[PDB]
Amino acid sequence: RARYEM
Amino acid sequence: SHEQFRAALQLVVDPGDPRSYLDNFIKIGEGSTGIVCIATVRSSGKLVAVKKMDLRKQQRRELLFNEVVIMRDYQHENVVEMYNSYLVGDELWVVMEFLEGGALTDIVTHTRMNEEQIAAVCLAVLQALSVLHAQGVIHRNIKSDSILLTHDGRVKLSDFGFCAQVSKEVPRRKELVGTPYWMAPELISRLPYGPEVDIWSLGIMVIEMVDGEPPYFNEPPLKAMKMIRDNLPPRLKNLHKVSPSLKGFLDRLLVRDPAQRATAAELLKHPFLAKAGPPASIVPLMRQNR
Repeated sequence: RARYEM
Repeated sequence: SHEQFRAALQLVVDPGDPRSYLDNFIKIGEGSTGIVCIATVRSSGKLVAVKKMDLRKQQRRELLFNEVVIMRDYQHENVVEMYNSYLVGDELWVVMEFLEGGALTDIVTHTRMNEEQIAAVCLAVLQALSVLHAQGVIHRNIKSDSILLTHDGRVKLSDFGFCAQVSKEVPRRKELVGTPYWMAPELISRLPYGPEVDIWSLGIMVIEMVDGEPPYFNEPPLKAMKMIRDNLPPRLKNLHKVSPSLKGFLDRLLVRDPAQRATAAELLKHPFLAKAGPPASIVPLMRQNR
């Protein structure tokens, strides 16, 4: 459930 | 290469140190590129927001110029205003408009928006995107966390750290950039892509507003990407609850083939957006009023 970018 | 990169940023930022005019820094949130604080302007008592990004801690250091490109050239009224940038030690600081109502994220995870509200958010986002896309700017990070509110329910687009430009000379981009659950399938497939990726990501944000979370959110990001890449477009969990007009709108966003997906300009004429309420209609959703 990660909201962080790539 | 880090000392090299600081020196370059130095040529593009405003001189000085905003600690000389700001007090009471308080961290209010974060992203992958760094943190966001509120600060008080000492001489006036006005609140501003300050984004701090450590140069050493970036996936792609060169994206940090995006903040300066957008601030210099691509300002609008559904877009958060960027005021000044500084190099403070190893951090890039950007001083910007404070959106005191916070992020759409806090809303979609704690209450249910109705369709008047959803349509008002989509209208505001689409107005911003039609203008951005007309000037060759792809945001590449559309999601609820990038949409900010004022205390009176006005909707602005934020966090341009991942954006890119296209042009006659460079018509498509190729980089793998965005947040896994919101990425367009063509972008996950590494097909050259354009502004259309923002329209897909907007559709995923509509699913956030209806369902509380994007599809496949219960999966590891890598696995979710495969599913987005390979499967039919994702469905709303709460499909039964939405109007035929919302569903018709959503079907124009979540189209796998980017040439068949609607543009921001086209979408601004969709009937679904006739339901959009004014900013006042958003106000009750905020934490401070719920």
